[PDB]
Amino acid sequence: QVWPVRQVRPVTEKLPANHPLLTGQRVLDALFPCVQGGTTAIPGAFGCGKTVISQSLSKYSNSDVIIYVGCGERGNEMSEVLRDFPELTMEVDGKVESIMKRTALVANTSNMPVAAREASIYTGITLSEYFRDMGYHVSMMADSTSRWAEALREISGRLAEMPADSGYPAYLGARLASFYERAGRVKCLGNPEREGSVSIVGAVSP
Amino acid sequence: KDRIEIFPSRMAQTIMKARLKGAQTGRNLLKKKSDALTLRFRQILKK
Amino acid sequence: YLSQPRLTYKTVSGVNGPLVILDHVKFPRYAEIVHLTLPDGTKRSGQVLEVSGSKAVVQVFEGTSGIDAKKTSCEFTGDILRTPVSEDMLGRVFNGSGKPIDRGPVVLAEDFLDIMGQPINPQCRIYPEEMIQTGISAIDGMNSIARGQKIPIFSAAGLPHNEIAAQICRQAGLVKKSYSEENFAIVFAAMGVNMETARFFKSDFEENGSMDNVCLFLNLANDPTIERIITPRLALTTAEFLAYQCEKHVLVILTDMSSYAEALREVSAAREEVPGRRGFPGYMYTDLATIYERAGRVEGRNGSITQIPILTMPNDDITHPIPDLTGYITEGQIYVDRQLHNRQIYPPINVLPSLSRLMKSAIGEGMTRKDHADVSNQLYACYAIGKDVQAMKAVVGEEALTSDDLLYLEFLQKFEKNFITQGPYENRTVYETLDIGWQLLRIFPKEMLKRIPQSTLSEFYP
Amino acid sequence: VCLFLNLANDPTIERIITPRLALTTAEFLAYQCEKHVLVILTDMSSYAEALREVSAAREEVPGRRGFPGYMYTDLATIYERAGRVEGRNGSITQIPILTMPNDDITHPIPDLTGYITEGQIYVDRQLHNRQIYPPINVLPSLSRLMKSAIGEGMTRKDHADVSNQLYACYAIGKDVQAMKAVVGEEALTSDDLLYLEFLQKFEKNFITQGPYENRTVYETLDIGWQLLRIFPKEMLKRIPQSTLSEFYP
Amino acid sequence: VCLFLNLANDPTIERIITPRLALTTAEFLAYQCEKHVLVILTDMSSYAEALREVSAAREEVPGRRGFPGYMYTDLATIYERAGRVEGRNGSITQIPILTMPNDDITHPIPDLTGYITEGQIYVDRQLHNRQIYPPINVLPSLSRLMKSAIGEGMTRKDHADVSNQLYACYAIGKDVQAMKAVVGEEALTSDDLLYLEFLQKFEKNFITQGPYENRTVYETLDIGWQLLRIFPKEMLKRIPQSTLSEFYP
Amino acid sequence: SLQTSFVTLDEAIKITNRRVNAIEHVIIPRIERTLAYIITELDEREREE
Repeated sequence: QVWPVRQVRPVTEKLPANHPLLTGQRVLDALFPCVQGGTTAIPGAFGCGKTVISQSLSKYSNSDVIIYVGCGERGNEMSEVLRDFPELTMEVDGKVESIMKRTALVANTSNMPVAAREASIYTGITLSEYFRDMGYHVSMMADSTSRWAEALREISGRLAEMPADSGYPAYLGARLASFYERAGRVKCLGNPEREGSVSIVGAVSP
Repeated sequence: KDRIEIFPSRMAQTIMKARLKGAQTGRNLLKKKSDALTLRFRQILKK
Repeated sequence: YLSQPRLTYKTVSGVNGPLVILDHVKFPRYAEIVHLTLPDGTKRSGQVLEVSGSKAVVQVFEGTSGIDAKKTSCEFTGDILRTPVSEDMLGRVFNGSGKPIDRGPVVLAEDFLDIMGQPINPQCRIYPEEMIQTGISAIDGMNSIARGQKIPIFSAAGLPHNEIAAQICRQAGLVKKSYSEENFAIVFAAMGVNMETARFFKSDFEENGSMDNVCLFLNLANDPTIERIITPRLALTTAEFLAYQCEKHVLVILTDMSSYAEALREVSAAREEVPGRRGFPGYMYTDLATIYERAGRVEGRNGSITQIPILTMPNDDITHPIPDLTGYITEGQIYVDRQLHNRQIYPPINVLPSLSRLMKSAIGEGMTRKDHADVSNQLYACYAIGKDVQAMKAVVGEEALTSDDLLYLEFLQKFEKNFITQGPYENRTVYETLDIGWQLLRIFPKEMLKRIPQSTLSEFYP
Repeated sequence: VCLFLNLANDPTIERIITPRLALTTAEFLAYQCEKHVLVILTDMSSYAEALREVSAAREEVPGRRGFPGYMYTDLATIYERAGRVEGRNGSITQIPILTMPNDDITHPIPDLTGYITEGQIYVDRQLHNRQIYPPINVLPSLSRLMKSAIGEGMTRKDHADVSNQLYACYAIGKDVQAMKAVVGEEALTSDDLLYLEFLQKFEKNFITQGPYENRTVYETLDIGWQLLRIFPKEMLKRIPQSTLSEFYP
Repeated sequence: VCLFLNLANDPTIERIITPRLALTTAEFLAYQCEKHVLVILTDMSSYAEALREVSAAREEVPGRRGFPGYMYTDLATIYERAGRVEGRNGSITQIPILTMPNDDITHPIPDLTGYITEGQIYVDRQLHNRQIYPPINVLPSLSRLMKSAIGEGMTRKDHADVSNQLYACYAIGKDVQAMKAVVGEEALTSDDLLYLEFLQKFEKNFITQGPYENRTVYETLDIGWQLLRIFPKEMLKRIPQSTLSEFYP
Repeated sequence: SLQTSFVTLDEAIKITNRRVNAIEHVIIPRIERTLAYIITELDEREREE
């Protein structure tokens, strides 16, 4: 199939957030609950073990399909991810299944063309929407929204566009609103009745 | 009064940054001195 | 390859500033090089900047002075700027364009390469593992540099950073564990520098017997700006050839990229693109990214590349675009503080705000030694406490202090006396630095070593 | 109930047309059916953003924070469609809801909101951190129509002076609390203690309210009088003496 | 006296010509009649505004704050019409008045006038708020008198030294005033009280001067000496020893 | 002697604590507001250019 990346795949209808999202970690699961189809944010500065949070999500979750996304990560820093992520393990009837056949990776380095970095996020949300129309529970993570934002700012500056407050062009708020509402729980469209959903979490580099 | 009266310029920014750093350090030292005095206060109040 | 003959034109529509308008050109290329011949007989060179229709505009490196409207001529290479490269370039010096500065001959073209370079497949990147000896106690013990880690250095104007770079180049090397140091090399690149600090480099690097593993580039301030923008890419490409096509580990040093940014502003102004933040084009971020991300190890090869640039901070402003973006695309930084320079400490490194993101893998038991990480962390923490204790003494008075505070103050004093100061030529081995650290640590009594595991304390403290 | 919907996924430019259609419907009902109509807009910030985007595409003269220079005329056009008309029993009431970019109030959006409407209500994040269901800050929330529906014959004789005295007492309370935050506690006087008690009881009783509670105006004035009785008779410089004699006991 | 009058209600364009019409007559009287001339101009901000009108109408590249770039050369042209000349007698003494946008000394107009005129006298708003008829702040002011007023044929030898000492003392007094705004009066030493007391006396007597009250230069220096006598002789560092022995008692 | 020293001690303590609160709750917010305003104005100038 070929599907435009900027178009939202239609759905039969939307449903409230009912089922709760699960994680192996105790604190995040008990006191600050998430939902199947929710939206989360988390800081991403150096020196914090968010990689452990990534591993906790990938190993242990109500979902079944996962998408890691990237928009420029300082080279070696994501080289570490490319080295270590495929080596992770799960348990399915005791089978290791360390292949991570429940994850698809999309990554970008700093030197990749600006268009690719900008469109990586929309690529990820397109893939998650597709695998949600499949009828599953999907989860996405973004690497650093700020770097996507400054990539957008640079692309705007290339065309010589009027800068808004603090330099970033006016697209920011509306684009983020659209991107985040693309998630949620829904009933899929198709004659075999089914359902799916899309959780999402994102990083912020203040 | 809530805004210090000075026209915007780069050197206003530099001067205010320096004043901010100085005020922060002075606050830290003054808090330290209060802490030392309170330590002595408690110590002589032992009995 | 090319077999067609080269062309010549005399149609010169006009000139505006450092650019020259021509017309009636058949299939002009974008960035093809051309030569110029003034009527009086002088030679020049330039690069095609923009192309539209049968017209084509060209910038001139050496300036547009003396150009005649009707009596000039030009020639077209018909191809993009290529470089001659070879492993025998060591021991030489050049002027950015590749013209030799010393009295040697032209470099034989063992190979031709495209200066613009290529991106690197992220799948092939390998996490850096080993560490490079530098001979400086601050850079080696308190901090570290891995085989691939890109670490810039910040330094305000008028402070001795060129001396630090020169000493690093002189005393560079690998850790002697017992395929040796012969594999290591250096590519040094200085841009937009005074004639002083240039004679100094070309003389001093010769005076210490190290030209067998150095390939040097100079570009004075008065040179064309286009030479300035071109030079670092040339350096990076020769580094890539020497490191990847031939199995070598290469340490690239760049000086004062702020002048590179100035040249970028120049070329942007020539093309008449609207400035943005602080008079800098927005795409300078991606440009700097292109000048970066030429490091790290690669599978299927045993080589490495490691960038250590230097920057001039305008008025100690961390939020200025240049250092901020550089931090966004680098893995650490080393600071230089004015007060330390006023204290006549030859290495003015202030190790507190500095930080290296890849310490945990650069050192270890298979590496220099097992106790290294513990020693480093303990040293950092106790130095912080010592600065705090000097602040304490600033008010509370010396008589109100405890024995612990005296230990901290004495340790601090001896620390800047010995650990920081090296001398302009003292090449300290890593083991020597760790020994000095242990000697300084022994001043404190056994129990205060909270960051030290007990086993290491038993092994080394006595 | 008439609803016009616009999710964020809809085209940005259509939001410029969206409100005017609702306003046209409201005008039709008001001035051709004698229907008393209330109107609510969820977020004019999105309207401002879309208008900014259009203007930036049209390279128009900028203003404050790169906003279009002519928001004044546009927003006036949107909001002017309200009030009452002679000879007809219809009416139109407008209640837009604005989202500040942050705690600032001097941002151009609220600034151009200020000139239009004859009053405004303020919601304070700090009071929401205190877990008060209507976190309303009275001080920045004047209403320019406190003249034609207040007093005897409309609500009650002693209304406006009670409101003014409560305003003054609350302001003094904020001032003395700020003073206490620095000077300490032992340096405060009796009147300061009275003002602090007034603040505590006023925030506990007056503003506090259930999600479905419905107080008449009369009991609200009764509660206000109960709060005011804390102070001595002589300290209410904002009230004429006759009302003080009439309602104090 | 010869007057030229351009009023606010007249068209602004003739402001471009008016100053030169004044200066041509001035220089003719100064170089064809040997008559000494004091030429007054006022509110050059309007002249700069007229230049802005012309430049904006002509769509030239703006410089700083919409002012044309070559207005620097223009001001150089209009100010370089003073000074003596050999073989003749008489001269011109140029005294413009400059209206100030807000209070930013770093505004383009005052800055460029600072690069051409040798000196500048500053009028301060704070002093006028504190009711001082000549509200002049000595600190920002400066002139090129180092070679003019000496004493050998001029006022007297101690003149310049006295002036410099007063200036330094005033600067230190303002520093003490700033210090007092932070901490209480307890931290003040004898020196700080002396400096403050000097500040009030100097402000209230020296600068304070009603209109029509011509003062001889010697009287002014005597007043300065009276102010100096307040401090004991040891802290007057700038003063040469011989002058100190001669005049302090 | 003990209580006599104690008196002056607690007076100095209260004075210093009052000064600490004064420095903390007044000067710094004003400086931060001024810095934000300055940044905004410089941004406006750049945008206009």
